[PDB]
Amino acid sequence: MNIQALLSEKVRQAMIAAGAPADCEPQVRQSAKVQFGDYQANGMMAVAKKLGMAPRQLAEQVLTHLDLNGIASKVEIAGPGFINIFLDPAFLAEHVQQALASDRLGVATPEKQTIVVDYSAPNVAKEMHVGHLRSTIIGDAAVRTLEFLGHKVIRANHVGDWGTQFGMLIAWLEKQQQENDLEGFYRDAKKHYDEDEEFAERARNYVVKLQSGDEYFREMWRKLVDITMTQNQITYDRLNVTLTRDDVMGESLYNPMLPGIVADLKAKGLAVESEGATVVFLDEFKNKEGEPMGVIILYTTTDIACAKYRYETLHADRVLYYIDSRQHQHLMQAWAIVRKAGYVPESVPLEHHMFGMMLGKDGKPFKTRAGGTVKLADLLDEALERARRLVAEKNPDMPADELEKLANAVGIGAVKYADLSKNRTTDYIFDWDNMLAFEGNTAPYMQYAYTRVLSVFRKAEIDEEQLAAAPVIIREDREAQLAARLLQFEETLTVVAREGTPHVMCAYLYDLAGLFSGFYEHCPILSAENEEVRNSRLKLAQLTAKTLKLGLDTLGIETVERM
RNA sequence: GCGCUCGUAGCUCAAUUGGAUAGAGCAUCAGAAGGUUAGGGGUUCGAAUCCUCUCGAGCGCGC
Repeated sequence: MNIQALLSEKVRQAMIAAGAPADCEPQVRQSAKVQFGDYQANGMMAVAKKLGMAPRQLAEQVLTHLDLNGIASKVEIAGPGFINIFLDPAFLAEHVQQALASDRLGVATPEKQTIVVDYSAPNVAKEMHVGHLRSTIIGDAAVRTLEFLGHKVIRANHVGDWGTQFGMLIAWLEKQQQENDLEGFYRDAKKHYDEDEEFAERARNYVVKLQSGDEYFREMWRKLVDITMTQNQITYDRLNVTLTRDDVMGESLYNPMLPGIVADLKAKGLAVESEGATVVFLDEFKNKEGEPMGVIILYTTTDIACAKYRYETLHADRVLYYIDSRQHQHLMQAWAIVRKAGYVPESVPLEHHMFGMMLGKDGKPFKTRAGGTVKLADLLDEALERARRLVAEKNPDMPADELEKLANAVGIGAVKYADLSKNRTTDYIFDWDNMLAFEGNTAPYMQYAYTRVLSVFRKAEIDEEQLAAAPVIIREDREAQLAARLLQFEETLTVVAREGTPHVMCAYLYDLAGLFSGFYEHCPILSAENEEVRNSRLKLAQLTAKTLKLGLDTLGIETVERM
């Protein structure tokens, strides 16, 4: 149920009937304060200028043809001409009911698109670092959200499985095999190819045979790759990320394309051998002219083939990119090249969602106390430990068999539900005291809140198959608030899918919880004057439980049934 | 030197993308307090949001 889009039309299909142009835009948002009802129409003022009249007069000129009967119970004008809509109880207590009768809670299925999500993107022959945790989590949240809506999501893991370093890598592997897993690999082999070593010409030659390709050096490649991706699939499985091995499309598939991509870029008149390198000129920035590359004898030419392959072979209607902030240039530049070359059209967006670096409670890069890179596994280990200590001092002397299970949900959930709360792209603070707490917008609070709600719909007799025969009658203004927000689940979902931002979902869920936690300490679902309301508020509570569950599911957050 | 992303309560984060009196959680003496949205100017009915400067933070291409 997308009430916004509903009122969006009935106001648009109005307005016109009060003198308005075709390209018309009502601005139907959710009211800030509760003074302004459940929804606002802001589109007046802006329109009330292109015709040069008066906003507070164009206002009720629309209400004359605006018939929100059976929908709203109170429509009034306020301020410089806002149209405030106070939803009618009987309208809410009809879609609150419709959501219950559906396994998708009334959420409608959009036009079945085909989207490609680019997330995680770890490196080869290196233990996965914590600087990739953000990309992996948010990307998976996007995928889950899109998948629930019904689209066809192609998970894309752009693994750095190619580069110069493989000469330094494979040679070490070839040598490290003469003694007998990856922990001091990339680190030790680096100590050779600089100071000090003699047969690095062995390594610098070992790479030039990989581009040519013969199974021997091809095995030493895949062998080195498959081990890294096996270590990482473990990390994913621990992290509850939906990624898989057959979701890997790294810097290998987008490599034999490099010739006939700049050649075709030259065979279309767009490249000049400036400075000594193939370059392609664009025009939308500074006081002279900037310039990307392609060759010289790069991290911009690969993405072009990438963004092309998504469209031409994978039939991507849309393609999301969850990548570090320090890559916005290299993408936008290399994407503007695809916009003025016609590889991928216009109906196919190339979205880029960004984020900064991991920092601690001190503005410095997130590192260990030794002063170095933090392994993601080592982070998850402490997450589970700190969670155990958390659950212990509140629920001690309890079956260990169901503590690790609960500590898993709390700890691993907190690690995820911490990027799913921030939307910035200018670095971020990692603080255990913020994420692992029963207070605030934290996963444990949501997880506890969900158990709380669920308990109410448990201690009562009223079985499952006759409860939904007694209807919902909303008579009080806290039930109306709750029921409204409950129905705004589709809106939030559509915003997440559109903007690629899961923080909205979490903000909603946090906001959704607070309503219940206020609807509870005032409106006794427990026991009231009659059965008519007892069952009604149960269903009203029953919905949020299903809603909180489904919401947390789209984020990839475990939900324990009991705390 | 050019260029990217930014600057919001003491801290960690919001603000439905230009809407009404900028909101939550810790912290500080259930409600309370906490703000010239780094700062000036400008654009219009209306700005944390957009345009131009200054300062400042982080990172990419530069000789």
